[PDB]
Order: sequence, then C-alpha cells, then structure tokens
Amino acid sequence: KAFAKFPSSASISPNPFTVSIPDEQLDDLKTLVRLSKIAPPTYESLQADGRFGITSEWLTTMREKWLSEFDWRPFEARLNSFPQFTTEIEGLTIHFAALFSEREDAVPIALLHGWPGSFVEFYPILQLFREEYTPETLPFHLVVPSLPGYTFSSGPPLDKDFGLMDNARVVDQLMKDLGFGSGYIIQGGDIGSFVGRLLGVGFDACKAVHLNFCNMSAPPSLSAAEKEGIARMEKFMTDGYAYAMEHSTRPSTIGHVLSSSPIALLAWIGEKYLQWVDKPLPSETILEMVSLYWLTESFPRAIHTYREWVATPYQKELYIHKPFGFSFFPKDLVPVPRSWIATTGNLVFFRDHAEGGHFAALERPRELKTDLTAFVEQVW
Amino acid sequence: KAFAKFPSSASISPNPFTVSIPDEQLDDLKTLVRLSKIAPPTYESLQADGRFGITSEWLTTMREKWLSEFDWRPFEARLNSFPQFTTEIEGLTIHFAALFSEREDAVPIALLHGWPGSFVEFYPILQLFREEYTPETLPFHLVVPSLPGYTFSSGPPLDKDFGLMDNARVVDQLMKDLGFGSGYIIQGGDIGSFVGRLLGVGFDACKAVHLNFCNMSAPPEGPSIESLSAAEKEGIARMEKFMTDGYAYAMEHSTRPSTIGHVLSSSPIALLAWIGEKYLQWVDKPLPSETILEMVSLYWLTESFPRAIHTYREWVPTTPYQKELYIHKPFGFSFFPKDLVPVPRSWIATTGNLVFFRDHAEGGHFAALERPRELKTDLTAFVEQVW
Repeated sequence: KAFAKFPSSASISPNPFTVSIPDEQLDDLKTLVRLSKIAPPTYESLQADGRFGITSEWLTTMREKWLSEFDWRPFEARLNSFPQFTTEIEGLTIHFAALFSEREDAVPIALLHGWPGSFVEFYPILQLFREEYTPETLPFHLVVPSLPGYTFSSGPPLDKDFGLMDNARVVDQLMKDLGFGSGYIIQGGDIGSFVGRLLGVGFDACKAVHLNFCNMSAPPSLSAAEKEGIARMEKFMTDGYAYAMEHSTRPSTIGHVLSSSPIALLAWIGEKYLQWVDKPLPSETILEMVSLYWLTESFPRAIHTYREWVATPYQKELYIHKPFGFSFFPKDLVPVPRSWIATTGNLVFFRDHAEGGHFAALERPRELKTDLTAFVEQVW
Repeated sequence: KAFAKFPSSASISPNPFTVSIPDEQLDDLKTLVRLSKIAPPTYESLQADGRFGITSEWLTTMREKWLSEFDWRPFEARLNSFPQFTTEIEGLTIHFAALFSEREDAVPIALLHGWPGSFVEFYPILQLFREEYTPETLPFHLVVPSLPGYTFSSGPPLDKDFGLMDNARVVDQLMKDLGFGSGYIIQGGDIGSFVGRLLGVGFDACKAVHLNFCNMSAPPEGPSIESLSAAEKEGIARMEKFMTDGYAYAMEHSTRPSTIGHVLSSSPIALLAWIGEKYLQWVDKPLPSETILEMVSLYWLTESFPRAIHTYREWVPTTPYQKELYIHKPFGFSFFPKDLVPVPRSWIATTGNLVFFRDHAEGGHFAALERPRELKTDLTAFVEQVW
C-alpha cells in the first residue's frame, strides 16, 4: 500500500518486487573482499591529492570498513521501503521504483539514472515527496526505472547489439505500460540525459525534458565563471575520461576485470564517487552502491551504451524542440555554460546552483526536486 | 658458469640471481585464481572476433588451464637457464639477464623490453646466440635489463616521480658499471624504444640505436600520407585504429595509474584479462596459451603491473622527433607489419640518421617472441654495418 497503486490507464498488472539477497551471496562477497589482494604502495598511490586515482590509504580503510562495519540488511530494508515492481519489455525484466499519485491530473515523470548510479540515486527525492504529500495530494507520478543492464533490470540481450535508442524505446514503453501514453516528462542526468534527449527528439509521448547534464563541445562572450566550467570540462575530457574510453572500446575486458574481485570494482567505481562530487559522500554510501553493483553483476552489463555515448548532432537531428529545462551544478563533470546548452534545444528553463557535483540526486536532492517541480509547473 | 663472467672492465661485483618463488606464493596464486569470478556472459563477451576484448570462452578456458594444467616450476627452470644478476643503481635493485663474451673486442648491446613484456621476451634470442657461439666466439655482450618497476627489478621510488629519462639514466649506468663506458649499442622495442631514443640523443656512451618500434605521429613537414604507398597507407590506417580503438588501456595507465594498479593487483584473473587481451590482439600468429600464463604469472608474482606503468604519463604524450629527439648517431629500424603503430620508412627517417632499415612480411608487436630469428639477424647486420 501507499503510493503503490498503478494508474487506472495502465495496461500491465503490478508485479511487486522485493530485494532479498541470500546470506550465501553476502558471505561470498565478504570472503572475496578479505582475500582480494592489495597493490603494494607506489609513488602514485601515496599521493594525498589522489591525482593518479584512489590512494592506498583510502582503499585499505574502505576494505576494513567493508569487512568490519558494513551491513547489507539495513540498506536492503531501505531499498524495500519504496514501491518496486518489474515488468517484461522485449524479453527483458525491467525493474522500477515508483510513487504513484491517486490524482487523475498528476503529471507523469520518469527520472533516469546513469553510470555508476542506479534507481537508488532518486530515493532521497522520492522520500521528500513522500514526506510532503499524501497519495491524494501528490502532484506527480514518479517513475524511477532501472535502465537495461543495471541492478535488478536484466539485459541487455546476448544475441544483438543494444544502444541508447534501445534504452529510450524501453523507457517510453514502460511509461505507456503504466498508463502515460497521453504524455510524460523526463528528468535525466549522466547517460540518462542522453536517453532523455532521445526521448525528447524521437518519442511523441515525451512532452518535455529536464536535464542536469549535457556533454558537448563548443557549438558552431564568456564570463570568468563560465570559462572555469569549461576548464573543468576540458580536464575531465583529457585527464578524467580514460575509464569511459575503456568502457567504449573494450567493454568485455573491463567487464571481466571488475567482475573478478569486489576490490577491483570498489577501486574503479569508488574513484568516481570520490572525484565527481562536491562535498564528500559518506563511505557507507560508496560501499552500498558498490555492493549493489557487485551483487547484481551490473558493471559488465551496464556499460553497453558507452560505445555510442562517447559533427554537431545536438544543434541538428538531436535538437530538443519540445520544452527543455536544465539544472546546472558547478562541480559536475562537464559544466558547459547556458549559452552552449541553449543551442541544443528549446531551452525555456535554466537553474544555476552555487554548489553540488555530478551526483545531483544524491548531493543536492532538494535543489533537483524543486528545480524539476518548477520546470513541470512552467511547461505542462 | 658459461657466459656468466663479467667483462674485465666491469667495476661492479657479480651478484648471481636465481628465481625461486616460494611454494606459499604459488599456492596463494592458485587459491586466488580459484576464488576469482568471471563476468556473466554479455553480448560483448560472446563476440567470436573479440572486438570488445577478451571473450567469456577464452577467460573461462584460461582460468581452468591456470588451475589444472599450469606449473610455474618448469618455466622458472627456464628463467634460471641463463645468467642472471642484480646490481644496485640509485638505491634500486636492477635485475638483468646476460650473455657475456670472453672476447675483449665484443660489442656491448643492451636490449630493452616494454609493457607488458619483460627480460624474458629476449630469451629466444639469447638461446639462438648460445646455440651458435661459445663464450670464446660470441661477438657481442648481450645485456637484457629489467627496467625499473618490472619483474625482479625494484622501484620506481616511493618518494619522488620517475620518468623516461630516469629509466635511460639507469640503463646507461648499468652499461657503464658492466664496463661499457667506452661504448654500447641499444636495441629497443615498445617503451624500450623511447628509452633507447633518449640514450641515442643524450648519452655519450650510447653509440648506436636499433629499434623495432617507433611511437611517432605524422611528421609536420612531410612526407604526406598522399606520398605513401598503398601498403604504407594500410599501415597508417592500422596505426590510427590502434590510437583510437586500441589505446584506452594506455590512457588509463597514464591518467589513473594508482586506480588501475589496484584494480589489476586485486585478482590474478583481472591481470590476465587486461594483459591477456594484448597478448591476443598484438601478435601476428597466436602465442601458446602457456606463454600467456607464464608472462601473466611472472607479472603477478613480482607485483609488476602497478610499478611498471609509471612511464605512461610521460610516454602517452609522445616536432620533437625531428628536432630535440632526433637520433644523430647511427640509427637502424626493423619493421614488422602487424605491430601496433606501423609508421613507414620515410616517416621514421625524419627522426634519426636512419642508415639501416629492414622490412618483414610477417610478425606482430612482440618481435623478440614472435620473430626472434629475424630480429636477431637484423640486429647482427646492423652492428656489423655501424660498429
């Protein structure tokens, strides 16, 4: 009960989902955390500024915390605190969390995660809505899908390639399944932003798009603050992008590498949870997200989009003609200015923020929630 | 005993080295191979052509082979079949294999490996020399160092940065210590080529350089791509594909050596996947699976990977080749068509006094392993011409 009732217009039946990881799997994870090896200290791993990636000190400390302090059960209970479901789309099990309104006039919204995130990223925002409204007063339907290849969603297929457009098709079908064929809005960050762009461009039921991320180069006058943002983008694309190039070019190899040991996964993904935020996340949060990826074998399956994600498409064929909104966080990965973003769509809404990094839903949930709400109010 | 006598002009003491990996460490390796997981099958890992990297089938099969077939001891015995030594240079333990001549007129040569190689890559060539000469007749001194950070060499330092010039200085010091201050020749491939270039450019004791690899990009003042033969254009096409589809590993080594060092140190299967991909993709004819397991096990047991990649942050960035890094000394090149970045003769010629060039119809990146006879023959001809 509570926010779990499917809209009357839904053409699918509710199949409630509960996260229940067997003790054996948790025992196995713990054994592999302990028996995984740690690299000998090197000049690079002894750099306190972490300019070469995660330090020996950080990895050692996190390993110890994972073994002695981390408990999966309370996090799992939190996962299960919100309505979750699965439905089958093109032979894929598509997982989603949701808060459904009882209002007939509620605006449907799907909120789309990226890598190395998941549906969990949006739990703080869902919690804010749940605190502030009843099912009778909730102004929106809030759908948080697990994209193909992530966590409790299966896929992508083994027998054919799968890309960004395929991801968009699945999200659009899910929204139609839930009864939102008459119209929905998309909120997207990271890879979810590109999926959101494709929904805005190519799918009629998508009526508007709000993004908190746009990776673009100079479009075919700038303030010092804007130039700083461009400098950060350039550093990310030149010094911070090797992981993405590996995902793009050799997904099978890196998939196997990070599946081999949970310490491998922690190092690779943990680096990004450290570097990509404004204010440091709790170490517990990093362990939760990494453990979630480990236990669902997310990494090797989720990275399929990189070979497409990594010419002026945004100003032409991928221009968002529908109402387009943007939330700018200064410590995001590629903080391009408003004037650049405006060339990529019908930008009718732009929110600037003084603080916050890449994981906006985790770092600045109140700002992202209120920005999104304001955008919907303006355009719907 | 044979070929193990230091030259009379050597200043340092011979400290014979024997590879003797404790049983406990071999047991630890097999435990961690067994404990290691593999990815669930994916579209990418089921591609027979391996265009997305190592396949599920290959990794599964290699893991089983590593557990049920592989024995370190015969390989270790092969390692110990040639003279090996260590010496200390700048506080680093520098390991090297060698065949020393008893001839006073013997030409000193150091042969330089790269990544993910090691001194072992030159063993087939050392074997050919030992089969064909006695210490009394061997025309060359053949020194095969382990570069700082690889296998039985220690380093690089924990308390300061270390780069390509530092590597060059270590190699030059080793050759001087062994008595070759009056002159030596460098043979290099991969990262060793760039070390060799620096030796040719800035070290007086280095008298000539032979390379089988050049990391250069297109020369600004020509010759143009249009001037190249159809075959040479194909080479540029391969080089370009390598630099754009094949180079992500190098970018990770350069930008995030600490992260990737920890990642591959965590599990021997992680190391096998990352390095094995290159032993699969970079060769002409496939190597025996046993060879891949030997090389990966060697890296694992010596914690090579996190230490060896220090050079990438300097090597990846690399008109320097035509100007400041031009080799003015006699410069030779051996071209293998399935190497990573097969730039043509007319491009290589802009980067040094290229007095010697040899093409080959076959062979990939690991020239010393793949085409030892050809590389040995080229080196010998080069020395005869220039020394």
